[PDB]
Amino acid sequence: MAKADYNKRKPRKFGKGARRCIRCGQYGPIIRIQGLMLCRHCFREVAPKLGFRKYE
Amino acid sequence: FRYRGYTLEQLMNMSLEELARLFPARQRRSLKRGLTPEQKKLLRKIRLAKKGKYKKPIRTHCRDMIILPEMVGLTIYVHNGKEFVPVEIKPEMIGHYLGEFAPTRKKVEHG
Amino acid sequence: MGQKWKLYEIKDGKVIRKNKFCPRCGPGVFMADHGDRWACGKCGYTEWKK
Amino acid sequence: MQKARIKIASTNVRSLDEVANQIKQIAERTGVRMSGPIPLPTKRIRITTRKSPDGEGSATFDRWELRVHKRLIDIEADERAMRQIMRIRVPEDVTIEIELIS
Amino acid sequence: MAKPSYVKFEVPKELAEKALQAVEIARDTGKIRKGTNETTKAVERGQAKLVIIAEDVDPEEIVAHLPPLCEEKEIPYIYVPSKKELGAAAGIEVAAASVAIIEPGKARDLVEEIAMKVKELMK
Amino acid sequence: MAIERYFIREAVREMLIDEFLEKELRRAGYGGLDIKKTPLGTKVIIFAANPGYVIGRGGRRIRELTRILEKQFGLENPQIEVEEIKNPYLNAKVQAVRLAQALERGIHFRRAAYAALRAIMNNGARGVEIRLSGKLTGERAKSIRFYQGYLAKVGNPAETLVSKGYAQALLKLGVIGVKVAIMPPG
RNA sequence: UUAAUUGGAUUCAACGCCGGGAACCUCACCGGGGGCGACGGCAGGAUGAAGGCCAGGCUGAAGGUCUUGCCGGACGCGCCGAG
Repeated sequence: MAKADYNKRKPRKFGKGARRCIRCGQYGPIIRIQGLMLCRHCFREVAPKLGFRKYE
Repeated sequence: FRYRGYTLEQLMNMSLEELARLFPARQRRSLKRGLTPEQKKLLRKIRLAKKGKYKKPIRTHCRDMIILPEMVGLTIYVHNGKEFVPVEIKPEMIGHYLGEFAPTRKKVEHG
Repeated sequence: MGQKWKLYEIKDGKVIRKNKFCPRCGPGVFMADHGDRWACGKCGYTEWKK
Repeated sequence: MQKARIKIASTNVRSLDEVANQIKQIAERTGVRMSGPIPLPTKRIRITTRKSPDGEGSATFDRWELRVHKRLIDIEADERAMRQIMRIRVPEDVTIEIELIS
Repeated sequence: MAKPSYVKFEVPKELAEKALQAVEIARDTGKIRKGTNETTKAVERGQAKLVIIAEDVDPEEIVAHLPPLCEEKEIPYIYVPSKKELGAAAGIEVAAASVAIIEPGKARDLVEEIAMKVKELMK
Repeated sequence: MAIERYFIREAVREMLIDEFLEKELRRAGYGGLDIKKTPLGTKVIIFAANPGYVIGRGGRRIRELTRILEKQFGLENPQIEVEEIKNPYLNAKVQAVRLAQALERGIHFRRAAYAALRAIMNNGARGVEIRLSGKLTGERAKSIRFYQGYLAKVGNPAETLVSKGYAQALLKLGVIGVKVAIMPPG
């Protein structure tokens, strides 16, 4: 007859499982969502671009 | 009367809305917040056995059903994530959770 | 590409109707006649024998 | 005239009164009566991350901090003056927001 | 339809060059049917006022009642030696062993000289 | 949202184009990107060594550059410019890349410190360093340090006041990670 | 112990540590249902689809699968280099 259809239909709309980062493609790190959409590993290198300062 | 709700037959006519009051927060919650189309096909399976066109036995992997009267007197094969476990539905199981009725492991004290 | 399907009947000199024609697609598309139920391959419908 | 509140938020220490006493220059093309720059608080954003990916044992986590420092200037002047200020706002460095009331 | 087994008339070449350009002008007019099965309907029901048929149409699932059908229906059929010559000149771009033009409102000139040449000499 | 958070939502877009440009302009040689952002339109002046692969053959790269920025950028009017790099040695991002070319060849660690440590200093610099992490073409991990002038100093001051480049130089045996730190005069 | 209890870490330098989000998701792990292989090459092309589909019979859902009758227009499975 014919080959089946299948499509992506997982409820990713809530939780950590909804999130993603544009800069490493994953969200397995501890993500930050307020402000920027990036993780903690993209804020070790990113942070002084955005005027975040190392000093205390 | 007797059992969970009132007489089984009488309950069917009442079905919708009225059942809610008798049971907990959970059963009210499932019915009020809709379902998914995979569940809705199962609703049709149960319906054909309890009346009308020829039966379909109810296969389900879902344990998210809350027992309705139309499920009584029938054998439901629920996948617990290993295998299918048949369950005969009673009037005492109305309003009570599907997942309770089938064990999902062999659960014994550890020792 | 192909292989292998025909289900169109061949008449000589005259015209025949194999099946019913969809009224939602005009003529061109022929309904499968099971008994009382109409299928349509063009888009996919559930249809009943009007 | 029309009252404008120019609210000027800046990430740099020395770009904040240098564009709040020299935005008086940009502004003035017609007569203006201008209020000297009034300091509003530093609103402080912290974001703390682990620098450790593994986390194990003892560890030291980086607490970052960005301080955005606010000046509010009032000016009473024509449409043209306000325009000078919203016509250019450089690379940012300096965020310029404008509130318009009569 | 046709076969290279079946010759009934000889198609002049002068007619043949302009009957592979006839299909193309008349495809954007109305309905176009293509492929051998599609061409069968177009004669079955009698929609088409010209079928064009390459000789290579096989097997005789298609041929049983269909070579007289076009003559009775009063439409000419004209031969292309190959389906890769009716497949690269007709609009269609992957070999077509038969195509049928419904509405020669734009190939009217060409398609009437066929019905007095391959339907005069022998239908 | 806030006006505190308007330095976290323009600054990120600048990060995104720095990472994508450096990679796709190794055909020309990359060095920097001076991005000047105005509400009118984002005007990016690409510094590259070769002008003829960053304009393309007929605006082949130019069409790629128009279409790229718009996905990333909230500014839907990008303009493009190419300026030339006019001192490759002044900048740390054309000496990371120059050292990477020499390593990828098999030109050893000291035999390429002729032209990335005896030429950079002739140009002017308060200090320069090259660091080369890897295995040093071995089978176990080792690093080597070459140092000239002031560029590490007590405190954050005079070591976070630098010009900084990192390149990847690919081996068929591994990766070698290429750091060149120029601190210009000042 | 369980169908599986996903993996790492495992003296300091592992154990509220990656997990500062652990019902499906997350998720790697497990169980059952279906299924894709690019770009060239290879026989195939209109001898009609790779796609579609009533109705019951079956699937956790999908003419997916079967009996059964039927369309719209036209290139890709299978593999072999190699992604």
